[PDB]
Amino acid sequence: IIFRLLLNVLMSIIAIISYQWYEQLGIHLTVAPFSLLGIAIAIFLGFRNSASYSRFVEARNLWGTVLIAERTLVRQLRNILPAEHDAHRRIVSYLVAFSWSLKHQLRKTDPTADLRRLLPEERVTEILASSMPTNRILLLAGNEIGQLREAGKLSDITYGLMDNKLDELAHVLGGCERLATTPVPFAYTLILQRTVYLFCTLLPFALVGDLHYMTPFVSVFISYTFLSWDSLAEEAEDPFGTAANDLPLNAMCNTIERNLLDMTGQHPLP
Amino acid sequence: SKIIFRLLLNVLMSIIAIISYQWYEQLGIHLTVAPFSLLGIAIAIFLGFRNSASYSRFVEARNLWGTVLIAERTLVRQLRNILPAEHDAHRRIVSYLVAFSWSLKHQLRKTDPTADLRRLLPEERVTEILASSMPTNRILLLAGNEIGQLREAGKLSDITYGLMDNKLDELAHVLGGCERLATTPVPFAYTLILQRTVYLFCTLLPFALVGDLHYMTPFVSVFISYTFLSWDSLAEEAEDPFGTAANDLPLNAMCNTIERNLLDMTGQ
Amino acid sequence: SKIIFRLLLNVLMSIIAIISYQWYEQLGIHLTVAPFSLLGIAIAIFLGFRNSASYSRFVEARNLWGTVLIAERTLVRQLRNILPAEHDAHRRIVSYLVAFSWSLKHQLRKTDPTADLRRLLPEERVTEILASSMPTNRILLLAGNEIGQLREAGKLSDITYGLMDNKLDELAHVLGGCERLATTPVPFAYTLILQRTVYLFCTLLPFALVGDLHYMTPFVSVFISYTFLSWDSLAEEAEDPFGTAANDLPLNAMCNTIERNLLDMTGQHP
Amino acid sequence: SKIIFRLLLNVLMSIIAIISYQWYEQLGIHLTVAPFSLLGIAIAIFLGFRNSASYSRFVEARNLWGTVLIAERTLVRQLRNILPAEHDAHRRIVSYLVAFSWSLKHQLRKTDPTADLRRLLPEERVTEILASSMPTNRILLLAGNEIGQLREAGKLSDITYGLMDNKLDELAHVLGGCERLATTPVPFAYTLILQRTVYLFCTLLPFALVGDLHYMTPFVSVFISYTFLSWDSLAEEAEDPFGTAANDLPLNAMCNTIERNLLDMTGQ
Amino acid sequence: KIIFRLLLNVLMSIIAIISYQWYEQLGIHLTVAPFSLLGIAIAIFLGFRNSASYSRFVEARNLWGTVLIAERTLVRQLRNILPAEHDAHRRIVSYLVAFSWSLKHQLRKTDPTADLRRLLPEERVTEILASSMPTNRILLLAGNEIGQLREAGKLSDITYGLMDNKLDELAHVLGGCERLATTPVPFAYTLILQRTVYLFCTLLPFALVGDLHYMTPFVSVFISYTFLSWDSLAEEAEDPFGTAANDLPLNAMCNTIERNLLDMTGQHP
Ligand SMILES: [Cl-]
Ligand SMILES: [Cl-]
Ligand SMILES: [Cl-]
Ligand SMILES: [Cl-]
Ligand SMILES: [Cl-]
Ligand SMILES: [Cl-]
Ligand SMILES: [Zn+2]
Ligand SMILES: [Zn+2]
Ligand SMILES: [Zn+2]
Ligand SMILES: [Zn+2]
Ligand SMILES: [Zn+2]
Ligand SMILES: [Zn+2]
Ligand SMILES: [Zn+2]
Ligand SMILES: [Zn+2]
Ligand SMILES: [Zn+2]
Ligand SMILES: [Zn+2]
Ligand SMILES: [Zn+2]
Ligand SMILES: [Zn+2]
Ligand SMILES: [Zn+2]
Ligand SMILES: [Zn+2]
Ligand SMILES: [Zn+2]
Ligand SMILES: [Zn+2]
Repeated sequence: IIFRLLLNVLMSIIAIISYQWYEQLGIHLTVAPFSLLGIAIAIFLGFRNSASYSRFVEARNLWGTVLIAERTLVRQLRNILPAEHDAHRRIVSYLVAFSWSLKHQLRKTDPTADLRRLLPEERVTEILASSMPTNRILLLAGNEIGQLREAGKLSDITYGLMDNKLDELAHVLGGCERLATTPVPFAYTLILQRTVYLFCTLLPFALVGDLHYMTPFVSVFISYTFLSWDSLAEEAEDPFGTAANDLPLNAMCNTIERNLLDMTGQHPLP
Repeated sequence: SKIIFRLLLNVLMSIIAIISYQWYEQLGIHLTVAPFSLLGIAIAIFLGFRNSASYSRFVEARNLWGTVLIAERTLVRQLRNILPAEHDAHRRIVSYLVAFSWSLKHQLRKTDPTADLRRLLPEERVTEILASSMPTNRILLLAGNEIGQLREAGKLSDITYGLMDNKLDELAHVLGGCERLATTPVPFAYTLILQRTVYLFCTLLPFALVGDLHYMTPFVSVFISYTFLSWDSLAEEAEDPFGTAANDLPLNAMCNTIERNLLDMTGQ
Repeated sequence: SKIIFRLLLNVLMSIIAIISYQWYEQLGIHLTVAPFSLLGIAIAIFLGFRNSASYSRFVEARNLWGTVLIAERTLVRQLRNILPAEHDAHRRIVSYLVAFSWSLKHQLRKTDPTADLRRLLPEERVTEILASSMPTNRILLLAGNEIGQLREAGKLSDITYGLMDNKLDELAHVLGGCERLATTPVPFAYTLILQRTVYLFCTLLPFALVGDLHYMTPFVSVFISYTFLSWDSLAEEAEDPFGTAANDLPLNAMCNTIERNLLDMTGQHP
Repeated sequence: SKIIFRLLLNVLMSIIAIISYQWYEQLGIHLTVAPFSLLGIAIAIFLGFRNSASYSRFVEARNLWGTVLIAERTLVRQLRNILPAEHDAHRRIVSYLVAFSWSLKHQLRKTDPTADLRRLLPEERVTEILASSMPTNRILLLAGNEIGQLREAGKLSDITYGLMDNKLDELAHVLGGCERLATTPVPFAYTLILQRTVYLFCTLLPFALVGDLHYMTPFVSVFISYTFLSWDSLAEEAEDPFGTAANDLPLNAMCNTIERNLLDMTGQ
Repeated sequence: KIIFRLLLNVLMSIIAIISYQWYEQLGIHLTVAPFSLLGIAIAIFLGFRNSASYSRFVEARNLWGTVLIAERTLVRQLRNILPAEHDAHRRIVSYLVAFSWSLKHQLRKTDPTADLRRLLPEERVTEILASSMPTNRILLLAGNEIGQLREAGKLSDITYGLMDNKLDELAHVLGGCERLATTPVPFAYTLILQRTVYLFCTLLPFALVGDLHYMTPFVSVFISYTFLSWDSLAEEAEDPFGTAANDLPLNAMCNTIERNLLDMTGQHP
């Protein structure tokens, strides 16, 4: 980031001394039209940055749903079938594996470490077999439910109550998948990314005729404004991906595991 | 790149502007940058709001197609958990659900669904479906039959029937949504007026920029016009989300992803 | 397009501006561009927000009308799947559902339903409907008794009676949605302040632009007029979306579509 | 219209500016338009956003009332379809539903409900309802009694008791909605700060404009002041949409339509 | 708070008035035109960023709305479905009310053991406190009262679910506030805009001084107030659960919820 700040000082220091030689040549740059170009570029940046934040908000929200759906899915099992702790333990395995599996999915990293830690090596094979493991896990979770229904422990009515929670989970898998694959640029945020770049360097060549030796000091401030806002938006265009923060996605998979363990009394120590 | 016509009609409107600056004061015409800043800022505000509407629309498209994937996934899944016996009923419903996705992509693209419909369904059904003045919506009706019969046959209760019915509702809203998108363009008025005044402005600009820049006019009267046109194209770039080229939604891609996800779920 | 009345009343105002510029420094009226530059930008900002708030009402109007097709489509579908036999009820229900679309088009346009209502229904009904304070609400109450009877008859169970009820809810939300949009104008004075102010700014702008551009004034003032004036009517056409203008919602097309859809092959299904 | 009380202050501020312009160098006060351009623009951006946030509150108000009408009609229609016999329950319920609408109107407007409540309810109820510090919550609670009775009568199944329960939910959210809107004002800073800045900016402006415009200052300076002052009172009017102003919500109108609607549905 | 900032700006104006004498004899110009540009840009960005903070504050205030609505109707469902079972009434209302109070605490990073022991037996208070999310646990315990009523045939699976859903709704509120709290907006939306509005505000006098001479301090302090007000109006609404006076009144909100849930269950506050 700081690289484009200092190509500017160079461009200013150039524009100061090279301001001499088009004295005789008749090619001038006022500030009046660059101020127009700038006020424009800043409107578009403000609108664009706005869409990026909205993209980030949807990711935060989607993940919060994982926590809620999983918490209330486990709560329904305890409230409805308070005895079936072998089932409780199994379903809580699948939910926790889904969180971890999804975080690994959006990050394009390996899930095998977290999966074997959580599920039997038949299942870990069936899940790593599938092209859609996160979906696969939800399918397996759904079996432990539908089985308690064959077994008669769940009625169609109380089966339905829990199924709606696997729905909430399924909309999240799709929800994040769509956020991740979709480039909100369509590589067209590479247009704005560069138009800001051009304007930001042509700026001293228009500012120098007003500010003399001040040109670098003011031409970098305007640049650090315009470049921050752009890169701060390009960041939130990809909120799971490589250009993102992992502390929340990891603290989130950790909280849900902690919450699900505490909810089935595997914590505290006996 | 119908854009790169007025990008270089500009350089030619910058040179008509340079060599005919001389005559200006004698004709009594002056072009100052001050009102073109006013105009351009008012255009740029309007362009900004208008792009926003267009992006919201593209998003809404990407979203609806996203829901086909969710609703059909969970619908297969519900069928597995609730009737794990009935793989006859599984492969039937899965083929309608796959057919729906493909029949919708065609309809939105105005292409012929008969190929895929026959790959996926018995000729009886392909006939039934294509008879309809609304075949995608019909495919849904046929999928709901397999569900309904299963209920008639006692295998689904009213409750579990309801659980799967709501998945056909989600799909039924995806159809209405795409139909509405493919037929309600952002009023031709919004797109015609803006596209007009952005053009008129971008070509009167070098006449007003010349007093301040002398020969520097093209290298800047273009850089300004690219910014105001790139932004008006990018809005027309996303007003056809169901097209078959460039930035338009990869409906063919998505349709496969659906078919693969859905066979993966049923061991095929 | 009474816009072109004033697009030219402005040319006659640019003209008054030019044949009074050479009594200027005599009458002592210094008049510059930079405060009208402020006035323009302030108006554009408020025109930008106002026009966006209009498109939203239009968008919402369009969406509600979409919901009619969806709710009515799957309402038919549920009858064809749950009571596939009862085609005498199928037709009774479809008849009402299409009365709804036409009736609501009339309600929102303030035209006489009686034509359409008779084309579609028995006359004992056409009277009872036209008898009612809210007719569209009454059509909806008749569609309910159709469902309600089938439930009493025992053909529909409580569950599957409920499944269809929700769809009449979906439609009662579309009713109130369009009343709210129609009977609620954009709060008053929003139009008077924002429409008074843009005319006035359009006809004073040449008086202060003439000093800078000289003759170019009618060209540049009419340009700025077409920009600020088309945008103010564009926002006004959208305020009323159930209107009869060409930019309004095509409600007769939409009701036809609904009708062709619910009678795909004369209400006949696979 | 204390805007016109404010607008004339500006025109006397303008004559003041004109007469006291000459002694400017004699005092050393240079005032250009350019920094007021920056400032005034910034005010417009903030006003734009601020005003926008208000129209939201107003719209949300409107929609909550919109749902009262929807929720109460379908609650009535569900009774006329599930229990077309039991008219004793229809009267008791429609009376309770229409009481709710009126109890809420009076609640939001801070007015005595006892007129409309007595007019629609028995006296053992009206005393116990006004007894409550939450009378509209109480009406809803009594409205659920009738439903729950019918279910314990066996005239409603749990399933059809369910279907109607969900409209009481719908109405219970409308309560909370309006209650939240009325108590929660937009942070008492958005309307306070911006009214200061607009007011003060309007006053100083002719002192920056007069150097340029001279005797013209009153005209240009009172125009610019009108634009800003008007766009600022719009957002003030919407701050409380449940008031009595001509530009607030017609709640008396709204509540009669609800009472005619539910009465025409019951043949009364 | 920002009243020192205004003052420091005056000093910077006064510094700039005295220091204008050495200007071109030190090699500098400063036009107003470039700062109108940068200044407008900052206003646009502040305009959007402010808009995002109002949204968080609206949603915080909104989620707390749903706490009341959900609990009021979970109570109404009990009364109307099981009017007899008034022991279930009191016990459920005690967890629902304790849920509110613990959520207030959770958000505020303060200790609920007081409010908890007021409301619930100690077997519960210890059980609740052992949890890494006591509000979750409280929901679990209010879930059993509903659940055991279903095992005793007093609630069918249908009417159980009716009330279960309100429990689900509350769980959404909980996850929602937890999400509004643990996620601040990208912290860059502060260091960027706070630096930039500050830096712009203390150099504006240096550039206005040519145009306005002595007039520089007033105009410069007006423009600085307008930018600095609109800046911090977004900082307040960034922790809407905090204890600042503009933050949400969670204690009043929490009482209205108790008052509401008692007024429904015969007992009088
Ligand atoms: Cl366990
Ligand atoms: Cl357990
Ligand atoms: Cl199969
Ligand atoms: Cl009656
Ligand atoms: Cl609720
Ligand atoms: Cl009746
Ligand atoms: Zn949920
Ligand atoms: Zn357990
Ligand atoms: Zn733990
Ligand atoms: Zn779903
Ligand atoms: Zn199978
Ligand atoms: Zn295309
Ligand atoms: Zn639907
Ligand atoms: Zn039929
Ligand atoms: Zn409803
Ligand atoms: Zn001239
Ligand atoms: Zn002339
Ligand atoms: Zn009746
Ligand atoms: Zn009687
Ligand atoms: Zn009284
Ligand atoms: Zn609720
Ligand atoms: Zn009780």
